[PDB]
Amino acid sequence: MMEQVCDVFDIYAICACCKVESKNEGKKNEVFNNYTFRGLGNKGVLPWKCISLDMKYFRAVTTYVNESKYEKLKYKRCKYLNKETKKLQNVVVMGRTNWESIPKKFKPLSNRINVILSRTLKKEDFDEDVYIINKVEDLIVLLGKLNYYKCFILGGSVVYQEFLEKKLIKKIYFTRINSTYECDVFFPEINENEYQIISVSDVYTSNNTTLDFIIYKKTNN
Amino acid sequence: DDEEEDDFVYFNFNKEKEEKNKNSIHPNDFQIYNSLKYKYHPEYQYLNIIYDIMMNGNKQSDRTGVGVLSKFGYIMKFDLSQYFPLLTTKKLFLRGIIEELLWFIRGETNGNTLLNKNVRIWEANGTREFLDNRKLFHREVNDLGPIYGFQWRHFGAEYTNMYDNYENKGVDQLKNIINLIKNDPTSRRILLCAWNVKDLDQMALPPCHILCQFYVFDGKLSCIMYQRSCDLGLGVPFNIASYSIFTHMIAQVCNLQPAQFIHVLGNAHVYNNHIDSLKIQLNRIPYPFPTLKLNPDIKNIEDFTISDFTIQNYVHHEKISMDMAA
Ligand SMILES: NC(=O)C1=CN([C@@H]2O[C@H](COP(=O)(O)OP(=O)(O)OC[C@H]3O[C@@H](n4cnc5c(N)ncnc54)[C@H](OP(=O)(O)O)[C@@H]3O)[C@@H](O)[C@H]2O)C=CC1
Ligand SMILES: O=c1ccn([C@H]2C[C@H](O)[C@@H](COP(=O)(O)O)O2)c(=O)[nH]1
Ligand SMILES: COc1cc(NC(=N)NC(=N)N)cc(OC)c1
Repeated sequence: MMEQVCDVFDIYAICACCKVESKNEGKKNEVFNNYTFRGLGNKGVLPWKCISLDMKYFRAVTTYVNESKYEKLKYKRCKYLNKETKKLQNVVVMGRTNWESIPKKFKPLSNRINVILSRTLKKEDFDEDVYIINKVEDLIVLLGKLNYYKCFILGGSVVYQEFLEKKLIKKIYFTRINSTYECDVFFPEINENEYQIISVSDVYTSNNTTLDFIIYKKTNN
Repeated sequence: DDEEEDDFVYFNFNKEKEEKNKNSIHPNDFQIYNSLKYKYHPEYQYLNIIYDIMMNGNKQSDRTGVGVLSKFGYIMKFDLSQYFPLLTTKKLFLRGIIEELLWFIRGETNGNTLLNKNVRIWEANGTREFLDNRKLFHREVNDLGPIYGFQWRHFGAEYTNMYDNYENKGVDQLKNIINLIKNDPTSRRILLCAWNVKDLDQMALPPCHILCQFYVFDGKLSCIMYQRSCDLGLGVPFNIASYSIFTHMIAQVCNLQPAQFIHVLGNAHVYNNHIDSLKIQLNRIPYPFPTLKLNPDIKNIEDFTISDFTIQNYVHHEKISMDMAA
């Protein structure tokens, strides 16, 4: 008998991945699969300049909350922790490298509870209104104390990798950038027997590239 | 509110049972397809029709004996301004269909031209046996008669042979619609018709793509194509590409941006032979569509060449043989 931490605290992951520059047989008779889209970043930043439609999508998902559903969630969480009954916000978690790659003028992410994972840095090293944690456990701890809607793992390859291995992800909002770029960090390979796509959106063009959004859901059996 | 959620059940009191659905097909084989909650990728417009035909199609055998599941009247829409609808659930090549398109635009009806370019789309329709069975005993091998090309540039003229120069004979529809789009864009008569009732028996076979109607709004061009007979398993995939490409061409030479491409299907059918393969396909998840780029220097519909077209970022599943016959 047991309840899962990912269902209780509604921890999700959101990302955008382009195709990797594998010049060797990068054309011809190359096999394709969902792992074709795995380029996360290049040299501490994004492989692409600006894909506005992905940003608008990223912002809508990470800032949207349904206040008429919170109490349902509150009860659940308080029940799991064995407890009792401003504007509601979502929580966004990011690795330190992910955080520094953000333009000062956009830190911390507006209308969101910013959480940063780091060992080398501590609260005193930040001026912004953000939470600093040094273990994945502290996030769970923090989540049990805060009033929030949903929790999104904004990323960093390292951050993505460790959250998936621990199966702390309920769903993955994956943006597929249909263009190739130079990358040095990649999204972890998703195990098909653990996560399965359940939704695929319309296809769009933005800043000279097509792209779509898909959703992976954690399987049970 | 939940009162009306009850009225719904009442209004669905006469809907048939899914044993009297029609075709069993066993949709347990569509594990993945039925698991998807939201299927908003445009490729599903095609895939959903294939599912609808397999589940609700009518059983019919043709004049050959081959069997099919058919339905009547479907419509698909693709936003050409957001992508190029080249199916991703199976591998497709476009060199052949583009050459066929240029072949049409030139007004050609000579099958040897395509065969010299190693395009065999019309080979079977141009044989001695095929022509003789069409009662075209006096027709030369590979002389397809007054088909698309001929009708697009010389509708109305008397067809002689594939080597004749029909210059200034018949109506040059292609030219006419390009001019209506440029000068009278709000016109509701911008149509290109290949179905020339008088020339029907003289063609290797009647056109499957009856007509194309254009629409112009705020510098954007949309196209409706009506297909009388549609082989969902093999032809439609290519047909969607052909006309999407064509709309891009017409748009450019008229100084417009490509909007929608609308595909209307009359008799839509699936060959019993393609069923196993179509099942495989429906369980593949689409990849984002690629893009189509035209050499921007081309300004006249007749000046395009094979190297003027580029399909970029085509990600797709493994090739599939709709037949699986050996
Ligand atoms: N396309 C997309 O959707 C995304 C792209 N990216 C790209 O990815 C790159 C960043 O990824 P990557 O280099 O992997 O870095 P991450 O952003 O994952 O940051 C890793 C760092 O976060 C900290 N950290 C991670 N896990 C823990 C933990 N369990 N406890 C304590 N601290 C932890 C550490 O900080 P410290 O070193 O201080 O101890 C660590 O070195 C960038 O180029 C960015 O642009 C990132 C997210 C999304
Ligand atoms: O580009 C093409 C060419 C042919 N067909 C199919 C439709 C029919 O299955 C068959 C022609 O049969 P008739 O409808 O002409 O009888 O070829 C297509 O779907 N697309
Ligand atoms: C390159 O660095 C980042 C990428 C994303 N984006 C995503 N996690 N996902 C997405 N764009 N869909 C978000 C970031 O900071 C808050 C940083």
